[PDB]
Amino acid sequence: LGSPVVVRGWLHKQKSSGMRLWKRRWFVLADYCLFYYKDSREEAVLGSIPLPSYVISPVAPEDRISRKYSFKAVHTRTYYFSADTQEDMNAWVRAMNQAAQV
Repeated sequence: LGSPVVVRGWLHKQKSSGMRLWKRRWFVLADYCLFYYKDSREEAVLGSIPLPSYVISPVAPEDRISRKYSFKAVHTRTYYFSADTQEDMNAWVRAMNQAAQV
């Protein structure tokens, strides 16, 4: 992946389209970049989100998100994520913000 892994695990990512359905992907944060894969084998990169100029935080009421442990990355296009526990969400928010500072 070029760089040592800071953190990896499952997140649901919301689709940006009208229905705003969720899809579970396996994320890996390396250097300043978020990479995701179909599953935890990390075989083929499905996508990369470079994090510089994003700020990551828990969702607000006006985001209208009904999944628990949800957080968002907004530019200085917005991405909505949901973790499976409070702890994992807290760890992703800290890690994504660290990566977003170069």
